[PDB]
Amino acid sequence: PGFVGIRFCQECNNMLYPKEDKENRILLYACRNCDYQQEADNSCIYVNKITHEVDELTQIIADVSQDPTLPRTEDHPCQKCGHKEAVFFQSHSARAEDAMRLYYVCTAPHCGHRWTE
Amino acid sequence: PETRIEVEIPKVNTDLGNDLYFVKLPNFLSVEPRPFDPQYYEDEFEDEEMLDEEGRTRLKLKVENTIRWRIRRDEEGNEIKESNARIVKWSDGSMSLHLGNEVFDVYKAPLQGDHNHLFIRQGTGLQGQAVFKTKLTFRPHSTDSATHRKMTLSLADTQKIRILPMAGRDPECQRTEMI
Amino acid sequence: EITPDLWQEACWIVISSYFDEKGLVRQQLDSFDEFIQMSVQRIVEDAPPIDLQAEAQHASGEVEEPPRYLLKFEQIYLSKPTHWERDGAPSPMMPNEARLRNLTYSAPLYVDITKTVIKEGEEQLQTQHQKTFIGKIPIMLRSTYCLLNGLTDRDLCELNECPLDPGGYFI
Amino acid sequence: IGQRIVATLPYIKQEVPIIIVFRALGFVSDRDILEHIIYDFEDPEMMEMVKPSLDEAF
Amino acid sequence: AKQDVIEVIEKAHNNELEPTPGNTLRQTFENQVNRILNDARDKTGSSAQKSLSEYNNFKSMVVSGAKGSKINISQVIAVVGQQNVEGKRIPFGFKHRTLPHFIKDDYGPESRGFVENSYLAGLTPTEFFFHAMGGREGLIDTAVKTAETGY
Amino acid sequence: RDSQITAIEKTFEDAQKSISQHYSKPRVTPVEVMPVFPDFKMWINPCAQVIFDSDPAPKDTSGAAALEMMSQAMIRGMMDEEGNQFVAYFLPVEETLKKRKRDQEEEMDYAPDDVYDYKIAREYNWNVKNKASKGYEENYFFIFREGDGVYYNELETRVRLSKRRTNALLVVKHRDMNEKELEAQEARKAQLEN
Amino acid sequence: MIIPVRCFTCGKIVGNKWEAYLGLLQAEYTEGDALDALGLKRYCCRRMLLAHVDLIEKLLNYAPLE
Amino acid sequence: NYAMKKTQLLKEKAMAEDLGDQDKAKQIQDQLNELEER
Amino acid sequence: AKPRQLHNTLWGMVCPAETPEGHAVGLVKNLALMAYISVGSQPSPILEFLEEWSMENLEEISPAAIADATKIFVNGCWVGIHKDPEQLMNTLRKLRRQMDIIVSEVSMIRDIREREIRIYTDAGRICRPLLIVEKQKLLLKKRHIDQLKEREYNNYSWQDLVASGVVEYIDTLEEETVMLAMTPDDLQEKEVAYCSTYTHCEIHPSMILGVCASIIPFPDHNQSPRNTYQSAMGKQAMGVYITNFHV
Amino acid sequence: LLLAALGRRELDDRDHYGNKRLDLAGPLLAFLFRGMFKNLLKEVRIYAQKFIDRGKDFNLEL
Ligand SMILES: [Zn+2]
Ligand SMILES: [Zn+2]
Ligand SMILES: [Zn+2]
Repeated sequence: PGFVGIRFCQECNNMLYPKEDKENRILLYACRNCDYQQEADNSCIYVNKITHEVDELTQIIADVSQDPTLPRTEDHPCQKCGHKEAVFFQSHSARAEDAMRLYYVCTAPHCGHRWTE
Repeated sequence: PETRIEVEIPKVNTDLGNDLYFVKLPNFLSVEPRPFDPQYYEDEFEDEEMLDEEGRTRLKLKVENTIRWRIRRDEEGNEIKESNARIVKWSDGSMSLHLGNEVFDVYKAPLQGDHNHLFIRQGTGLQGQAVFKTKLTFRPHSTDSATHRKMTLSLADTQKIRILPMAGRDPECQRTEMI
Repeated sequence: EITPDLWQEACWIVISSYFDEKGLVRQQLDSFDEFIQMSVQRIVEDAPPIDLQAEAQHASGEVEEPPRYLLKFEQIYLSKPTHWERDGAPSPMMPNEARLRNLTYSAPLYVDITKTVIKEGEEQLQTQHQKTFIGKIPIMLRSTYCLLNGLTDRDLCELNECPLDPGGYFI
Repeated sequence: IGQRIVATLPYIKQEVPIIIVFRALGFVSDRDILEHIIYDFEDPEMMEMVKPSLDEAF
Repeated sequence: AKQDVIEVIEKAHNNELEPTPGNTLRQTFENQVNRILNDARDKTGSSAQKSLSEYNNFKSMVVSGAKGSKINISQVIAVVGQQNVEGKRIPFGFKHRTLPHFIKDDYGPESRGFVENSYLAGLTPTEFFFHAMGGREGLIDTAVKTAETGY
Repeated sequence: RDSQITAIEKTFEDAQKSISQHYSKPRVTPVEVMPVFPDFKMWINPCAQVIFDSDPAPKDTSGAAALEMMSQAMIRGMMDEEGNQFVAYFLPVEETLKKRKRDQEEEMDYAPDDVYDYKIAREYNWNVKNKASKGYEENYFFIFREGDGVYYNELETRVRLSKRRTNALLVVKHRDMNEKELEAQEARKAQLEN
Repeated sequence: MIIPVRCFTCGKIVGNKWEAYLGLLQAEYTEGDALDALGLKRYCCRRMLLAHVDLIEKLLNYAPLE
Repeated sequence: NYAMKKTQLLKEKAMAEDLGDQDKAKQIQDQLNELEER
Repeated sequence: AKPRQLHNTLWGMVCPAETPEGHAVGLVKNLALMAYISVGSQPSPILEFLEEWSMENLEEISPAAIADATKIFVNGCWVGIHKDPEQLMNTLRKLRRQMDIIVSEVSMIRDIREREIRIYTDAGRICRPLLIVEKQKLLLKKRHIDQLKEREYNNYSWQDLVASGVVEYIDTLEEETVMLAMTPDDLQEKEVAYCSTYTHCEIHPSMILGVCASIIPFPDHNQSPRNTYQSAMGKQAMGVYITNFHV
Repeated sequence: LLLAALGRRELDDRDHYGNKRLDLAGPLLAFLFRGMFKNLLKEVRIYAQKFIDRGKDFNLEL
């Protein structure tokens, strides 16, 4: 299925929208103002994850690794750098929050490796 | 690869002694590096305005609590240097700052957190001299004095308010000007 | 460092020092003093200077360029609490005097005003009226602008006042 | 079909679509507008969410 | 009780807990922890009851029915228990935690409001504040219902 | 005006008078009394205050020993890959420290034939502000000399260093100041009178 | 404000001992030792001096009515 | 008698309100006596 | 009900028991013993200090650069973005811990996961002083205490403690990014490390109680609503309200 | 707003004190004084207006 995102008109930088090639029966992207237009890359017009299957890793950030208010474990060495000290916390996202699943981040600078087990 | 930098520059020398203390004086205390002479004196011509009590508050602290030093020649012409401030160490390890006859507390604290260093610039470089290790913190004693009451305003250091001396018949001033 | 045995002593000694340092109404005293010291002046200059133009009488039979008067407020002054007897004779207004005489513990406010008149391109004569009297503002008790400011224990009771009063209220 | 964003501006007797507000501030292209909102264009999920407002101000 | 709660919390953290039909994992988790802590408070209270002599005066005022109940005896002698607001454990008032003294995502007993002391032992500041949070609700409801029932 | 100048003069005459009791806890006694004067030796030097965002101290030295190493460190301005200028921080080895300390025992400012070695430790972004720039705040330092007195200096220039994002060894050989360099100090020295 | 004349609970006169107690208080005596010296053993009597606050000392700060 | 405030207020007012330093000293002499005088 | 309810955010700032039980229940509150309210101060020293730091000023920065950078708000005014804000925060802390550029009231919040820096110098911010904890060890050593027991003679005080960077005023908004210990004498030892990353320690937890609430003996041994009623009843108790009551 | 809408961020709490400020005697009196002073200037305006429209001179002390 993939994931379509916003595209801006090279002419006016306004958002580009999909349009079908009524003749060749294909998908086009066109600016709603100027006739700026290009051929579409996804063949998918839209997607809506009802289950909210999500890569929590995208919203997790390594900067949290230095949060002093975060619990640390010497029990889980970093899978990347092997460092013993790692911070652990839950995925605060509605479906991830309902799942209460834990995320671990390395307490080592420039490593910041974040994983779930 | 080791980048080789060979350079010729004059050395600037500092006599750092045994102990080095960093000092930032609060707004009610100050220090003057020029030797104090009534002639060529700093143009501190504040009073001719016939100042209000906020102005006299700042003026009183500025005039009376500014630490100065001077070169004095004896009858033989030998130069004796006099300063109006001096620091005293006590048997219990405490310290105090003396500004003439008045006495102020001095508490010793080592400099935690701030990495403040003294360097001297020569051309494109800086030559290190020292890192500040301990600082001096001051607080006034002598609570019986009236000067302690007004110092509360000193933090006030666009226009700022003034205090008239409670003088004038103001009701009469109102009544008469409205005629 | 401080042992557990001395940490309890250290803890209440530190708190005692805080109560030596800051009283219980420090934020109020500070706010009123800041109101007097900064906000009141800020409010004074924050006003736009007045530009008034005389209504054309058209008495000249032509479209007149009426003379216009301009005013700008400058320096601000605040006296200490002053009580004027019925005769306007100024005397120090003590909080207890204001309390017994049902007076308002306030100090008169003065402001420097530059008056101005601008007659077209023809000469204009900007003039000034200094230390003009504005209303009287009540002072928050024990603020720096009070008369019982920094006053010692001997003085306050001599002023028939309580030395332990934190202040922070108006009369 | 839904989720248009409107700002309740002071003294404005009616709620105003925010994308118009960005053009009104002079950030006229949608790129500009999102540049002040969608700081990272790598967010398909958030980008898909502002479209109702972008349509209203298209 | 604390150990059992910790073990369940870890299983929950390990997501090993099965959601019952209709209910979710978080809902069954909340239920499990509340159940265990309630059981703990109730069991400890019961043990206190069984220990009270007939000259114990709280019990004398409970069996006469004049004033107090076995739950008050549990709270004074055995344990105060879980302190709830809106019927639920103390919420994460701060960002993902109940107090600045606890760490993020801490579902432990005292971390979520379970007062582990009895009133005779006195409450630690965290659980003291949690008991304060629990006690304020009754006063507010007391003040508004009089206005609803009179109408 | 003259009543205040006169009031100031009184403070100098009074300052030589001896002390006999503590301002509180009168039962205690005084160990040392020192007058405060500007360091007549140090004012001629173009002093700059360097403020780092975080701890620059070398990992192998702890406590009082660590500060000594940093106190004799040398810092130099560089131009990067993009041409933006930055600051390189170089630390002395123990042998450089010995040479610098040795010169104090031999009473020499520097040995004209000796060379002092410094290696770069970190790169920093730089901002230089001095008294001619608007809103500058005065920082001071006092040097305590037991049995002599207290000699102070003012920090006329403030340098703020923050971690930036060339492995360089700075080997420095010293020479005497020329007529223009002495004049460069004296132009700076002129802020001490009239 | 000023020392109570009698112990609230028992009736023992405690008004004639405050100055004596203050004399004892000049020294490093703990509040209990002064009572021991003054012979006040029942806690009903001891509570009287232990809890007293001599505010009348503050009341004297006010200007007098010649 | 209660005029210690009046004398103190008179001396305090004169010191800031009067351009001469002598007035504050003359009031200070009265002020030292004031401790006994009230 | 929320506006009357005792929110977690009130810890140490507002007394949790001292409130009127009538229609003003929960609406009318009373300050904790160590709660201080910022009188307010100008941001000007700080703004130039920020502009000279490694902050791309908002007026200067390219939108693309804002993604991996924290947004700095001063008195809520977004003024710029920073690429290594931890160094910024370290500097800002270091300054406040010396009461130099950053006056003692200012509160600087770094929202780590959110990538926001909110700096407030304005008035009305309720804050309280806290002990600083750099390691699992106190910044406050015996020399400070030895000086302070003699505070009756020498005036050693809070100014020296904060100027020395041993104590700091945390505001409720800043209290969300600090890890706070209750007592150093116990939260510096370990059995199994719970946190190992404390940033502050409570001076004394009993200071969360207010004026009327601070006369209560053994308040942790009472059901809190009773404490609330005493807190209220402490306002109706007769007594010597002032020394000049006869005047 | 989107973050909250996406659920990436929890909603703000109106009762969370981190979102609150207390108006002390300063802002309170300033809020009053601003209004009273600003309107006072209208009094001076109308008074001057009475004299200056007539081309006469307004005594500001009045
Ligand atoms: Zn286009
Ligand atoms: Zn790692
Ligand atoms: Zn008795």
